[PDB]
Parts: sequence; C-alpha cells; structure tokens
Amino acid sequence: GTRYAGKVVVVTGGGRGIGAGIVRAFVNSGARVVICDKDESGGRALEQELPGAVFILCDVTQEDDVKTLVSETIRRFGRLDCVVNNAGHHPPPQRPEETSAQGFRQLLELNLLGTYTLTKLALPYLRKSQGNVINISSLVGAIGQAQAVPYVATKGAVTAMTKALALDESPYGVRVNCISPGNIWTPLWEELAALMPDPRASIREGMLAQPLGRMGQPAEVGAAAVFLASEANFCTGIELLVTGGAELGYGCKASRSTPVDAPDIPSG
Amino acid sequence: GTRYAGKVVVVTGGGRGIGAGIVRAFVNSGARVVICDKDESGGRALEQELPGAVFILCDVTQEDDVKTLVSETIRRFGRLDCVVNNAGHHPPPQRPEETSAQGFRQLLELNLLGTYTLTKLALPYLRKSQGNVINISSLVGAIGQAQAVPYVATKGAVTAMTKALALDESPYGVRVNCISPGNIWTPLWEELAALMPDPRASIREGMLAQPLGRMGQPAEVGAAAVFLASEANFCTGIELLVTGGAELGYGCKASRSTPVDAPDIPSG
Amino acid sequence: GTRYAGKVVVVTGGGRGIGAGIVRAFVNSGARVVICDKDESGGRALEQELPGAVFILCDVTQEDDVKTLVSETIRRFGRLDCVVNNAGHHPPPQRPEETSAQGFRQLLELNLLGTYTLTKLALPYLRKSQGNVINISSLVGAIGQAQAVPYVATKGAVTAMTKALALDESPYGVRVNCISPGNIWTPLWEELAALMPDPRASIREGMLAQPLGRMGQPAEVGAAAVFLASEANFCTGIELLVTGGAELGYGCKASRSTPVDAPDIPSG
Amino acid sequence: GTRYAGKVVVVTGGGRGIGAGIVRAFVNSGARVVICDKDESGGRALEQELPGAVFILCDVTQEDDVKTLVSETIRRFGRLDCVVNNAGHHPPPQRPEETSAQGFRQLLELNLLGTYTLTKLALPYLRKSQGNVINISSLVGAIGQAQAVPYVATKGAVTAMTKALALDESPYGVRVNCISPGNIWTPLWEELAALMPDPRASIREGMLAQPLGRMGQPAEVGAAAVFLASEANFCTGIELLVTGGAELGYGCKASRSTPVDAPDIPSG
Ligand SMILES: NC(=O)c1ccc[n+]([C@@H]2O[C@H](COP(=O)([O-])OP(=O)(O)OC[C@H]3O[C@@H](n4cnc5c(N)ncnc54)[C@H](O)[C@@H]3O)[C@@H](O)[C@H]2O)c1
Ligand SMILES: NC(=O)c1ccc[n+]([C@@H]2O[C@H](COP(=O)([O-])OP(=O)(O)OC[C@H]3O[C@@H](n4cnc5c(N)ncnc54)[C@H](O)[C@@H]3O)[C@@H](O)[C@H]2O)c1
Ligand SMILES: NC(=O)c1ccc[n+]([C@@H]2O[C@H](COP(=O)([O-])OP(=O)(O)OC[C@H]3O[C@@H](n4cnc5c(N)ncnc54)[C@H](O)[C@@H]3O)[C@@H](O)[C@H]2O)c1
Ligand SMILES: NC(=O)c1ccc[n+]([C@@H]2O[C@H](COP(=O)([O-])OP(=O)(O)OC[C@H]3O[C@@H](n4cnc5c(N)ncnc54)[C@H](O)[C@@H]3O)[C@@H](O)[C@H]2O)c1
Ligand SMILES: [Cl-]
Ligand SMILES: [Cl-]
Ligand SMILES: [Cl-]
Ligand SMILES: [Cl-]
Ligand code: NA
Ligand code: NA
Ligand code: NA
Ligand code: NA
Repeated sequence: GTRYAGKVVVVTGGGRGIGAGIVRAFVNSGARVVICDKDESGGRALEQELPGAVFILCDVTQEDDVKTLVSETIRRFGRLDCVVNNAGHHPPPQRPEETSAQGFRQLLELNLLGTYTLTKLALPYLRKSQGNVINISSLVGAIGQAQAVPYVATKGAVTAMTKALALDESPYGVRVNCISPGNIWTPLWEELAALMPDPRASIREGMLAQPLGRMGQPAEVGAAAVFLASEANFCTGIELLVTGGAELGYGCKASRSTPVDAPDIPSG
Repeated sequence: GTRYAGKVVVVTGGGRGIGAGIVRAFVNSGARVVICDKDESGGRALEQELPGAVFILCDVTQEDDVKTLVSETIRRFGRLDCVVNNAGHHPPPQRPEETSAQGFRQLLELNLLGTYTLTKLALPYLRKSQGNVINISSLVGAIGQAQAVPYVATKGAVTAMTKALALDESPYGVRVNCISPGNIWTPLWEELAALMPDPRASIREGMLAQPLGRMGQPAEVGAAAVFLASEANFCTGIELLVTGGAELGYGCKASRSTPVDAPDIPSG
Repeated sequence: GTRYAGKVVVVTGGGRGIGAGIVRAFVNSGARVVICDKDESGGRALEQELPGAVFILCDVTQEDDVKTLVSETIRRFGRLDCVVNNAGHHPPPQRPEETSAQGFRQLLELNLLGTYTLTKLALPYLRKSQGNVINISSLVGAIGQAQAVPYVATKGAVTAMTKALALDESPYGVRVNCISPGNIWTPLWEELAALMPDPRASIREGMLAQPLGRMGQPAEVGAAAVFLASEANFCTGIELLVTGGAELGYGCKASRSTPVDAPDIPSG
Repeated sequence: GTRYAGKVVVVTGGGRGIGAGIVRAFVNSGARVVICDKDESGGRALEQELPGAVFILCDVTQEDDVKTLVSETIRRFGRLDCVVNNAGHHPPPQRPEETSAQGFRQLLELNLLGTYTLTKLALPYLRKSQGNVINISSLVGAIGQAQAVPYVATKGAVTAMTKALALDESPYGVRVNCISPGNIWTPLWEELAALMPDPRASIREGMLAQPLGRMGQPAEVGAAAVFLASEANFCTGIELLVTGGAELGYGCKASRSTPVDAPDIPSG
C-alpha cells in the first residue's frame, strides 16, 4: 500500500502481459508509474484506469524515443527511482537454419539494446535517488530452449549484463537485479500457441513443464518486481527465478525428431 | 501489515540474529509465530515484547523436542502454515586436518538433520494448509568458503535438500525454498570475529567482500522470508541470494599462505 | 597411454559400475590404481585382469579400514597422487515420510563422511605430490530429484565440500574437483529399475531424460576423471557435468500425483 | 597423439593467444586444423610451423568471408568435424556512460554474431559427421565484471546460445559446449594491462584473483577443447570453467570509488 510510495518508476512494455502486471503492482504500492510502450491501445487503457500511471508512447529500439521518455519523466515528475526493462519479444519456433543474422540483430535491438539504452540514460538520475534497475530476462537464458537460438542469446545477454551493471553501479548504491520468469500465461504466450498445429496441446505442455503444474501469472512477476525494488536492499546482481520449479529434477527432454533406442540398449 | 495474517509460523533459532529478524518480520505481517530456540533468554525476551510470538524451548537436534514443538503448535494454534529452518551454527575457522568426523557429525545433526526432522514432522500439517517451507542456507554452500569444510558441506546439503523437497511436495501445492545469505551482521558473526587476532580487521574484510560495501541485516533476511512465504506463489525450489553481490566479479582470493609469483611470470 | 604414468591413484567403490570405469581409465593412462571396495568379488576380478590395479578390501564408513587403506598405499607404493571418491549408494525411491533420521545418517556416513575421511587422511601425501582429489557427486545435487531427499542432500554436500576443499588446498597447489553424472547405465541403475513395477519403462524414462536420448557409460565418466587429474591443471573447485544435457531446456515435470488443470485455465 | 586423428577442425581467431593454443592442441591430437583469423601474420606463422594447420584469411564479422571459409574447408578437405568459435575481443575498461550503442553493436558482431554465423553455415556438414561445436565464452558471462557491460553481455549471450544450440542439435547427435576461461595470460591480456597506469600491478591483481595464485595458459584451454571434442561424448550444453577457482569463496570486491564505512558500523 505504501511500500514504494512516491517513487517514480518507468516500465517498458507496460501495456499488456507481464509489464501490465508490473505496472499494476507498482501503482498498488504507491508509486508514480510511467508506462512506456510502442502500442498506444493498452497503455492508454491502463493510464485511464489507474491514476498514478501515465502513458508515454515510446519504442525502445529508437534512441530518440528513449531520450524523450527519460527527458519527459524528469520534466514532469522531477526524479527517477526505478527502471523496469520488460519490453521484449519471443519469435515463433525456429530451427537455426531458419534464422537470419538480420532477424537476430533486430531481436538484439529490442531485447538487449533497448534495455541497455534506457538504463544508460536513466543512470545519472538513478544515482541521485539511489534507485534501482530491474531487468526481465528468462529462465531459458540460464538453461536454454529448443528452436529459439536468437531469443535465448538475447536473454543470456540480459542476465549477464545485469551482473556487470550491478558491479558498475554499486559504488553509487544503485542496485541492478533481474527476474527470470519461466512460463507465464500472457498474450505473447497465447499468440505463440495459436501458431502451433494444436494450440491447447502446446499450452498443456507448457503447464506440465512445471512441478507446480501450472503457468505463472503477470501479478506474480509484479510482486517479485516490487519486492526487488522496495525490500531487497541487500540484493544486487541476483537472478530471481519465477518459474514454478521448471528447472528442478529430471524431465522428458529427448525430442520427437531425436533417435532414441529401445530400453535394451540404454547407453548406446 | 496483513501480508501473512493469521498464518501460523515456526522459526527455529528465532531467539537472536537472523532468526529474530525473521520472527519480527512475520509478526509485523500479522502471523502467529512460534519461536523455537535452545536458548531461553532471547526467546523469552522476544515472546514478552511481541504479542503474537510465543516461545517454546526446543533443541532441534533432539527428536523429542521437535515432536513436542509440532504437537504443541497444533494443539495450541490448530494449524501450521510456514516452517523457517534457521537454527544453525558456524564453527570457528578450521583447516581440514583440524576437523574431526565427530565434530562433522555434530554439525550435520544441527545444520542438516534438525532441518530435515522438523520439515518431515511438519509436512502432514503443511499439506493441509498448502503451507510452505523456508530453509536458511548460505552463499558458501554455492561458492565454497576457506577453513570451513564441515560447515560448507552442511549448507550445500540444505540447498540441495530444498530442491528435493520442492519436487516431493509440489503435488500438494506446498512450496519449499531457501534463502542463502552472505555476510550478515549477527551475534554469531561478532562472536567469530572476536576469536580472530584482529577482530575489527576481520569485520572490515567481511564488509569489503560485498560490492555494496557493507554486511546485510537480519531485517533484510526477514523481508526476504516474508516475501517467499506470502507473495512468491510461483516460486519453489529457488535459492534466494541475500549477499550484497559477494558472488559477482573478480576479487582477491589467493590466500596469505599461498605461493604467488611476481607479475613477470603470470601463468607459471 | 602415458597421460598419468606412474601416478598412484586410489578409487573407492572401484569394483563395478562408474568406479570400475574410472579404474580402467586410469590404468589405461599408465597409473598404479589401488581399488578400494567393500565387495571382494568385483575388486579381485579387476585386480587379476588389470596389471597395475591392486585391490584392498576397505569399507569407507569404517575409519580403521580407511586408515589402513592409506597406510598400505604408501607402504606398498611410496606416494599418493590422486584420490577418486566414488563409493556411494542411491536408495530406492522414498517419499519424505518414508525416510528415517537413522537411514539418513547411514547414507551420510557413506556418501559424505567416507569421502571426507579418506580425503583428510590422504591430504598430507597429496600435498607432497601436488596431487588432486576427484569427487563423484550427482547432477541431482544441483537440480534436485523426486523421492530422494536423503540422497540429494548427501550429493549437495559433496559438491559444496569440493569447493571448500579446493579453497583450503590451493596454497599447496592441490586441486579438488567433482564430476556430477546424470543418468549412467550401471548395476546400481539396473538394480533400482528392477524394483519398479515396470523396469524397462523406468529405464526408457531414464533415457528420455537426456536431449542426447541415452544414458551415459562408466567409460565416459572415466575419461572425464582422467582429464581432471592429468590435463586440467588450471581447474579447481569445478563441477564437471556428465549428463547428456539433462539439465537443459523445458521438460515434462508435473508428477502423476500432481493436480494439473485442463489447458483452459493455464495459470490457476 | 591420435585422440582426434583425421578430424577436420576450424578455429576462429587461431593466430595467437588462446586460439593458437587450441590450434596447437588439435594439431597435436592428429587433426587437420583450418586457422581462421583476420590477421595474416600469426596465422601464416602457425601454418608454416605446423603441418596439418592451414591458414585461411577470414574476418568472422563478414558473412562472405565466413561462407568462403566453410566452402574452402569442404572443397579442400571434404568434411568438417569441429568448429571452435574463439575469435573475440575485450575492450579497455569502460564505465556504462563511456559506452555507445554503436560500440556495443560492433562488439556483438564479433563476439556473438560471428560465432552464430559460422555455426549456422557449418551445421549441415557437422550433422553429416556427428561433429561438435566449442564456443569460447568467459567466466564473466556467469559472474559479471566491472567496467565491461558490452563485453559481459556478449559472453552471457554466447554461453546461453551454446545451450540453445545443444538442444537444437541433439537430434543429430551434434554436441555443442562452451569453455569459460577466467584470467588467461595472452597478448590481449598484456595489451589491456599496458593501458593501465601501473601495468604490472594490474597483472598482479589478475593473478591474485585466483585461489591457485596465477593466470591460466592457452595450452590449458587447448587441452580442455580437445577433451570436449574427443572424449566428452556424453557432454552437451555444458560450461567448462577454466578459471583457477576465481569464482570460489569470498574476495575483496568493494571498489576504490565505493563508499565503505568503518568496521564499527558493519551493516549500515
Ligand atoms: N510470457 C512468458 O512466459 C515469458 C517468459 C520469460 C520471459 N518473458 C519476458 O517477459 C517480457 C514480457 O513478456 P510478455 O509475455 O508479457 O509479452 P507481451 O507480448 O504479452 O507484452 C510485451 C509488451 O511490450 C511491448 N513492446 C514490444 N516491443 C516494444 C518496443 N520496441 N518498445 C516498447 N514496447 C514494446 C508490447 O507492445 C507489449 O505491450 C519480455 O521481455 C519477455 O521476453 C516472458
Ligand atoms: N550470519 C551470517 O553471516 C550467516 C550467513 C549465512 C548463513 N547464516 C545462517 O543463518 C542462520 C542464523 O545465523 P545467525 O548468524 O543469526 O546465528 P546466531 O548464532 O546469531 O543465532 C542462531 C540461533 O539459533 C539458536 N540455535 C542454535 N542451535 C540450536 C539448536 N540446537 N536448537 C535450537 N536453536 C538453536 C541459537 O540459540 C540462536 O538463538 C544459521 O543457519 C546460519 O548458518 C548466517
Ligand atoms: N549411476 C548413476 O546414474 C549415477 C548418477 C549420479 C551419480 N552416481 C554416483 O556414482 C557413484 C557410483 O555409482 P554406480 O552407479 O557406479 O554404483 P554401483 O552400485 O554400481 O557401484 C558402487 C560401488 O561402490 C562400492 N561401495 C558401496 N559402498 C561402499 C563402502 N561402504 N565402502 C566401499 N565401497 C563401497 C560397491 O560395492 C560398488 O562396487 C556413486 O557415488 C553414485 O552416487 C551415479
Ligand atoms: N585472455 C583471457 O583472459 C580471456 C578470458 C576469457 C575469455 N577469453 C576469450 O578468449 C578468446 C581469445 O582471447 P585471447 O585472450 O586469446 O585474445 P587475443 O587478442 O590474444 O587473440 C584473438 C585472436 O582473434 C583474432 N580475431 C579478432 N577479431 C577477429 C575477427 N573479426 N575475425 C577473425 N579473427 C579475429 C585476432 O586477430 C587474434 O589472432 C576471446 O573470445 C576472448 O573473449 C579470453
Ligand atoms: Cl525447451
Ligand atoms: Cl572464503
Ligand atoms: Cl526427478
Ligand atoms: Cl570484476
Ligand atoms: Na493515469
Ligand atoms: Na507473546
Ligand atoms: Na593387478
Ligand atoms: Na601447414
């Protein structure tokens, strides 16, 4: 209710999904939240519903949109306490030979360099408030994912960059942390499933990937983000897993295209 | 204020240090807290100061003390929602040849088997409440520590056991997580430093081990424990680092007894 | 052929399975190998087949057997260069309420304290040869396993203890490393599968747990052990995974007893 | 001597440093080695000294140089068994505000997209030989480094991409692994130290960062690469640390610009 009262927070990609869940969580903790999104529709709907959230149209791949975002946040609200780098994209499944260097560069511009550019421009103000940075990475940056080489690379970069930033900003008392969600039910997840030959079977496989037996919710990532900003004052450079246990224990991993022998020859 | 209202929580070793910090954090979130400690002095002082905390004398190495602890918690309060396994001990620095199998067994009884015994007896009740378990492990279970072979082994065991329990209890919706603190200023830390030839130099080295430049506080571990119990509903089997960044980046590691060559022969 | 020529190596549990694979790998690299095993049958068969391997009856849970093992190795061969702590046991599947503190203590005596006791007694001689220690841990010490709380705890302890020993022994130039195998087809694996209601289905599930689509071989762990001893002179405190990729990517983890909802409610 | 006999290996950046160490290690194991380097001087010197190593001028940031590299390797030698992606660069120390998006993009082109482009073009041939890929990442991709945000991001990307590739290529039996070196004494390390106000003090700090008390050698990375290619047939997606223990235990991390209080206030 007052956990982060009067702090100014920027959330990129805050118009839907996990970002909207983070926006709602910070508004509920008393913050002024600047929603950054390339999509006017969801950001305007959130700005009208939530007093304390304002919407600024901004594409994080455009350096001038981000400079204006930071410039307007300071002009209109006088300070900056927390940046949540959430804007990102997961392409449909793609084998390595179905990827291009150009597609990889485009994904790096959004998932990695948008996060880098806003952080860099925000740091002079975060240093003045002893604020903090939260990056939304992914579990698959840590354990890999099939048919997702460009995406996995961008999220490994984000998690590592979080630790480098944590070391660079610790002399100012500025913390830098990341959240690595596993499977979270969002519009992105729904849109990816809808491209599969059996969307609900794909969703069910997504649920069975967790020992808890379900996907996570945006509100659960949101609560983790408010914790990191407002109560984790001795945490920096950590990777907070919000994954339902998906990384634990053995599971069925050998793919449908993978030659697997009968169990009378178990080790080749 | 109401984050964990009416939940029943048992905290072992809750009489001082990190455990007292966890006790205070759960009381402040509205829980009924059962303080388990072998030391009557600190537990009675907390029980008298905090309404909502009660003290039950209990040595977690004694199976009968733990059975009575659980039996009395259910008889007096009717449910059990959260177990925090915090009771533990760090011996003074000891080289491997200065350790004994008997000392190692004694430390396993406290740091590992006390945690196992209470968890096992608590599980039938935690399953009924869809409660959760929080184990207090240590960063050095993950990265090692010099002159601490028995201690490091016990904490590696706790962190791993947390993941095994998370897998076993997920069909009941019971989450099992651990917190791995780094250097936290507690009476244990002060007592260990007081055995060194220069206690304040040792404390200063303990502070410089973190990029943040200080040790953590019990209240910071307490906030992380309340987060795990009350708001991390999609987290299970995670290791929440509360370390000030001590695991990040390069640091000075070659010991004072270690032959290090002059910098004209950098790689032997 | 000459990678580890004339070095003296002790392998505990070397009579069958992974230990026999390590024994054969070190003999093939030119070492004198002392097979330690509580079972005379396999050790005698290996000692007669392999010149350069000798067998010494030894139960690593008995401090006097281990002291005699070390005493006889030095008396008969004059030096000690490498200790491989491989002797260990995996109990059948057991839920937490089906485990006992006494069973847990017995498993700690073998999987953890046998490794500790031999290492401690070997260290004075390893320091003189700048030798090294290799511990055989398990992937599940890192990621957990269902129905295996005591076993998982012992292997988390071994992996952590490896790092503590690495720090303590680095001033002497003595390296301490561990190998964490995943599913390796051994007599232990076969005996555990034979206790299941459908042994070959269990073996097939064990094979499908790896992206590579098979279990590993003892000879593959053996090659990793010879690498660590003979060519990894800048590695200490590492955990060398020999797992077929089992820790990578998403897999089916929600258990058969776990309530999982239909895919029209993906996140509860 | 014959560990990898007749296999065809491409090593990018093989003209000096770690790459030259890998080249020599694969030549010594009997392979045909194609040295890829943008620098003619070192590659020609190695090609003339080592029969079995040939040099092909190639800048991995230029897609046409890489296509020609692969085309010429197959035309001249008929197969491809192993790709070692070693070409990379570490910029001088730079604070985040001293970095540019353009510099970051240039570093991604070399450290990440050069590795991606060659792997993608090599995969059709590696699938036919059941070959393997080895990426040279860095420890700091896992633990972060100060004053190196772009570099750390590129190496986090490489390590993660290694795991994604391992999952995608396991149905073909093609393994993909990475080596994460810590401090290795190379010409790059010497050139970076020479930019410091006290180069030998910087080198000495680099040596003290390891419990072993020295930096590693290119030949030690080379031995690890030959192990991964020739004897680690059950390893895929692993990160093989060649770091001297730098990630273990506590060290001095609070920087010279970091406010650290006197030891009478240890936790703020
Ligand atoms: N959903 C999951 O399971 C999952 C798992 C792991 C990580 N993540 C990460 O979480 C983040 C959010 O994922 P989501 O599932 O909520 O996605 P989403 O597609 O549902 O929402 C993403 C939002 O970001 C905005 N956005 C996209 N490109 C932008 C740009 N150039 N500039 C500004 N805004 C932009 C979109 O308009 C949208 O409002 C991403 O970084 C994603 O990689 C998601
Ligand atoms: N202080 C640190 O820097 C640090 C770092 C990492 C982990 N930890 C862990 O945090 C936990 C608490 O540490 P602390 O620093 O607060 O220690 P502490 O000594 O200050 O407090 C520990 C409490 O546990 C109680 N206790 C000890 N043995 C007991 C037993 N047999 N039965 C019941 N209660 C018992 C003690 O009486 C005391 O009240 C331990 O598990 C410790 O290993 C501490
Ligand atoms: N097989 C796997 O999939 C797997 C996976 C991960 C780890 N491991 C570990 O690898 C090691 C070997 O496993 P395995 O599968 O080859 O087992 P195994 O049962 O096939 O062989 C173990 C050997 O150790 C000996 N041994 C047991 N108790 C002993 C004692 N008290 N003193 C001396 N020798 C003793 C046995 O007699 C036997 O010869 C163990 O530490 C095990 O936990 C195995
Ligand atoms: N030296 C260390 O301590 C260290 C630590 C961790 C990781 N690494 C990594 O190891 C690898 C080698 O490092 P090093 O220390 O041996 O470096 P180095 O500078 O000594 O050698 C690198 C070689 O790569 C070549 N190269 C550079 N750009 C190229 C391009 N565009 N196309 C083709 N070849 C190119 C250079 O000409 C040179 O021959 C790098 O990927 C580096 O990031 C090094
Ligand atoms: Cl996957
Ligand atoms: Cl230490
Ligand atoms: Cl499992
Ligand atoms: Cl650093
Ligand atoms: Na508004
Ligand atoms: Na009270
Ligand atoms: Na013999
Ligand atoms: Na040549």
